[PDB]
Amino acid sequence: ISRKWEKKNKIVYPPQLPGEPRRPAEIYHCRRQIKYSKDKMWYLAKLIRGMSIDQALAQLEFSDKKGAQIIKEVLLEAQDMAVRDHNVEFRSNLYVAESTSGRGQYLKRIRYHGRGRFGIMEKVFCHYFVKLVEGPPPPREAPKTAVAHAREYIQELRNRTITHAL
Amino acid sequence: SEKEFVEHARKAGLVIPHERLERPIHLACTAGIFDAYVPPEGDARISSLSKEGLAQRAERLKKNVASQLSIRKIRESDPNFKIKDFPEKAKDIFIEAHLCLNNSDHDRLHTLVTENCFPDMVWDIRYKTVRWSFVESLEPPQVVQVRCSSLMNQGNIYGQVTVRMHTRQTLAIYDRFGRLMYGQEDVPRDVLEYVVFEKHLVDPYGSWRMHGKIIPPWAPPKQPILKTVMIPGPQLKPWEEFEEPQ
Amino acid sequence: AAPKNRRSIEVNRCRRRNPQKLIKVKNNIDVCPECGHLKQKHILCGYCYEKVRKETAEIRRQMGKQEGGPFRAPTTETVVLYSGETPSEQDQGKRIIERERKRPSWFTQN
Amino acid sequence: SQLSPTELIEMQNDLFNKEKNRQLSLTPRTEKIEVKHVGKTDPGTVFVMNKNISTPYSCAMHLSEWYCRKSILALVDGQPWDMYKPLTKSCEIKFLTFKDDDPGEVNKAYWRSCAMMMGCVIERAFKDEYVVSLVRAPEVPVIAGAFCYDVVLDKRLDEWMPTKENLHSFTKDARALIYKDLPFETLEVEAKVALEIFQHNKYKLDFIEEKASQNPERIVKLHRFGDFIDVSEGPLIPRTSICFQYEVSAVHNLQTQSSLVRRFQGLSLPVHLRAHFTIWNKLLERSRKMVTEDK
Amino acid sequence: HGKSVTWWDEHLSEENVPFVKQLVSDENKAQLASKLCPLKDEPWPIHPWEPGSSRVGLIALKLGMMPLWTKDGQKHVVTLLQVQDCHVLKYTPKENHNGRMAALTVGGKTVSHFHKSASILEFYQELGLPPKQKVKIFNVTENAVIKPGTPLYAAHFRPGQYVDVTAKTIGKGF
Amino acid sequence: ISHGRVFRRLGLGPESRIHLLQNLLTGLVRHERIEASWARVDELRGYAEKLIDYGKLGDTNERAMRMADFWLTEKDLIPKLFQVLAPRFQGQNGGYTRMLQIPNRNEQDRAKMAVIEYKGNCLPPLPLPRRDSNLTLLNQLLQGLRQDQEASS
Ligand SMILES: [Mg+2]
Ligand SMILES: [Mg+2]
Ligand SMILES: [Mg+2]
Ligand SMILES: [Mg+2]
Ligand SMILES: [Mg+2]
Ligand SMILES: [Mg+2]
Ligand SMILES: [Mg+2]
Ligand SMILES: [Zn+2]
Repeated sequence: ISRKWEKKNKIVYPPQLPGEPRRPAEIYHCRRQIKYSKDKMWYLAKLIRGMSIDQALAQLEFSDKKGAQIIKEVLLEAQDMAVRDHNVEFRSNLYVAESTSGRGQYLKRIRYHGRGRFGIMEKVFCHYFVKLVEGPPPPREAPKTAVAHAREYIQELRNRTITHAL
Repeated sequence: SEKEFVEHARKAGLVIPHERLERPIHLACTAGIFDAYVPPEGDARISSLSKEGLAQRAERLKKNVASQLSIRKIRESDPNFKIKDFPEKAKDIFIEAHLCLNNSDHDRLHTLVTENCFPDMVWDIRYKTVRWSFVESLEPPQVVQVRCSSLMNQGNIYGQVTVRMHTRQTLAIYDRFGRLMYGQEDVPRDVLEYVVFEKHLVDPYGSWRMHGKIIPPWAPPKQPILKTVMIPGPQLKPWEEFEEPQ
Repeated sequence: AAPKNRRSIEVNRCRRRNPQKLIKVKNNIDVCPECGHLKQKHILCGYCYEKVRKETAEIRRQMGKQEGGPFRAPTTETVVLYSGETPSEQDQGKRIIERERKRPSWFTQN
Repeated sequence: SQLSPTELIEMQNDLFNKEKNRQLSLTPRTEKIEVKHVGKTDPGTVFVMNKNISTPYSCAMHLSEWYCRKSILALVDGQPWDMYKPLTKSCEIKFLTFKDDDPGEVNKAYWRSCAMMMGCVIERAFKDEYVVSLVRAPEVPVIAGAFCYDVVLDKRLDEWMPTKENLHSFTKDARALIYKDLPFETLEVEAKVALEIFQHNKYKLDFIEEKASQNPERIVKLHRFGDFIDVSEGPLIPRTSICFQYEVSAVHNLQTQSSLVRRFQGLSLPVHLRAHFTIWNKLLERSRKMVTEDK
Repeated sequence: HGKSVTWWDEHLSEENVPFVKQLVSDENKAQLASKLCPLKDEPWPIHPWEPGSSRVGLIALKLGMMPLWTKDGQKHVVTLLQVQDCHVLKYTPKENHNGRMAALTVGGKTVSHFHKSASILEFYQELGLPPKQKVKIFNVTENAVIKPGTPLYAAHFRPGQYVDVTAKTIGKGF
Repeated sequence: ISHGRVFRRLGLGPESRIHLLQNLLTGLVRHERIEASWARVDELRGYAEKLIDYGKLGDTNERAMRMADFWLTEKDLIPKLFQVLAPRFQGQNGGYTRMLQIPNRNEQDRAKMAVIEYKGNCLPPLPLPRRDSNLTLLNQLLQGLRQDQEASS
């Protein structure tokens, strides 16, 4: 096994000199050995990337997946750590910077078919990792406009040089 | 197929295992404070007077009967103990103990502070960064009272000395992310404390160790914190209605 | 039939992450005016309805004790009265249900 | 005086910021004030805010993002309060939205704020060769057709009614102002300092004196968003981006024996209460009609 | 800005929902009754019939079927097609649609304003008609062009003529 | 091809469909407010509307008695229907029952729930969706049109 996500909260940075930009907070939290599957949990994790914590909880409130309740508990208990263990005021000023799902330890069983045959059954366990960063959510990138495509294409035609020239 | 999981951690305690310790636990210092000194409410204004403050404190030392018996008890248990020289040793211990927290050195702090004092000054600042300095001492420290207790179970005698110190300190606590949390660096705030020391007399070594820190009930409130807090409201179950106390 | 070759992870990622198979967000989430919790626009509030359902069960539990038999049902209208209240003139001729708790705010007397 | 439009705007911003720093310097230490939440949704919540730097918007951020977006006007004790004016003393707070059963206070505030946006568009639309003098924003109830703003134009611009395209140009500029997110800043300024801000405008000086007569302390309220400073009565909505549908309806002429005032009328609806296209066009036609309500 | 979804009846109060329905209903009757004078509102010039000319069709609603008998005793089945609201919407020039024949646009029966697109509602507002359900394109020669907004009736077809019918058939699924 | 089919396939067939709605209807008459799956509650609404219509016919009409005999599987509810529910509903013609969508059941199946009830029941009112008050900004603007319209017309 490997447990490195838990130890990321023990990193102590040197004090900041006056005049430097304020360092946004970073909270690392995870849950181990969830009965939910790895692939099924991924779709929920992909859903809440880049959204603020309040709207992330709203989306998972009404989701019918069994993992929706599990993730909501993780975010709520991670928010309490941010406001108490860390000096993060404005408990609504957090956004989910990164969320992902890993695989745990599986239990192997025997699944019967018939004719004396069998198949190995894998009990599935998965982990959930979430990182909360203080601040408003970053703005999502818009698709490239017509001018942007034209600018890149003209620039590409201007980088051309005589191949195998001299 | 018959493979299962192990390693479920739980903490269970029973009376039977605690009573079956072959070697009883040895305590270097007592848990609580035997008697809490009650300073008069006028100390905030007497401290600005030199002759009145020193003379009044000196009388309190020479007039208490229980305190004088405790002083004699220390002398009989261990010679070459002087009340006059104690505050200078107590003052240096106080400065050295806090400078250990600044450097986050726990090995030295164990010798300076006692077992009942170590968790209080370490637990909260474990992951933080503090910067503490000493600049001035407006009033020299005075010994308030000395008490002793005789535990007949083992014959152990602990001598507690209460010292009142008027100290000028510069405290600044930094967050683990490097941002300022509690106080500035260049402001020499004036602070007053009643530090209680403790020494084990039966122990041939018996280092003088700081035991506790007593704050007067009428002490001015501490400087406000920079971070804004919110007290949550009472969590309400659906079948319970909110009631407003007045 | 049996597969001819192993699907590469490059192909699997395209299929497993197609926009159709992803979870769609919900834009019809609103805050309940009464209790401040979350609810959808076309759905009753979960907290407010649970508040009502608990009270309804208590009222029905009191009715059961007032009709011991399993096939005993009133032939008249029913009115529920809480502590500190007495039946009205229009409420006479109907069975009376008594509850010790104070009349709830949401419940309205007529 | 010889002041270009760029310089006079810069002078007011420097004067406004100088006054703002003076107010901040009046509080040397951060003082903790206990605010008790008396709202219907979350009773019993107690806030511990800083004096003169903590705004009710920061008070709302402790609860959830829903209070940040839904709330428009906060009710300190029983007095309406902006969501960007710092708190002063320990009190009780309540948040008012459009959805509440009595949005009358919020409705008036929204009508006032949209009038201020039109004045900014009107002032910075005419060429510098013409003089534009903003008079005031008369208080008209929301039950009327639309909010109106009075503007005095140049003497050589007397016989000029804006065309359909010209009216639509003001709306396009207003929507551009809506596109950028500019908060509303509320500051209490002494009467004589306010006269310095509006030295060029004769009508504004009269308006400041009239408002200062109603208060024994000779104190007036100034609101600034972006680079525009104007005097208005009552609170304002916290953010510019609250408005979604905005339109300048039409203009009208009110001739007085001393001067001529141009009445610019426009109709707007917020993001929360946006209406259908069919309903919007019906309401827009009524806004064309004259609005006459001053006292 | 994650703006929430909305509909026309979301923010309307109980005392104004009947009012808005009356407001739109009165507009439709005024607009429909103001188009009943095609020859009194400066129509386009009318040309005499020429060989090879094509006329303008209609959009009708299929009611049902009835039996019908002829004078020779034979039995025929006729389908009742009703024209509810038919107005020409827009005219496309010959060189901008096909290059051979002009195109005339005809709308279907009246529908509610509250469930159409912003562009669709705006398009009808300029003309001054309530929204239509189905819109079809008719190929018409230049000598039979009609000014947009001219109503059409079932009398456009005289008995004895042979006509075509185009509509979506009954969908039976997979 | 299910064109024109207004009924739903429930249970083990057409006979089990009636019996499932027979038990639900019996519970609705006795308790006056029950919650079940949204599809089954929607079907139950049609029968609960017409059962009151049979109740209005009277205690003496034989067809009503036989119809109420089959649907009310508990025999102590027939007097209740003809003496409580029927006398209560005399004014309205079709406004007998309300249907609202309860949130999904907190179980594995995650079914779509609904609550069905009779008017004027002796139970706490459901949290009905309340419309915006007339004092709202949008409503106030529209009331301006009505006041001006009624002034001239
Ligand atoms: Mg076998
Ligand atoms: Mg295998
Ligand atoms: Mg496998
Ligand atoms: Mg079909
Ligand atoms: Mg069907
Ligand atoms: Mg089935
Ligand atoms: Mg149905
Ligand atoms: Zn609720």
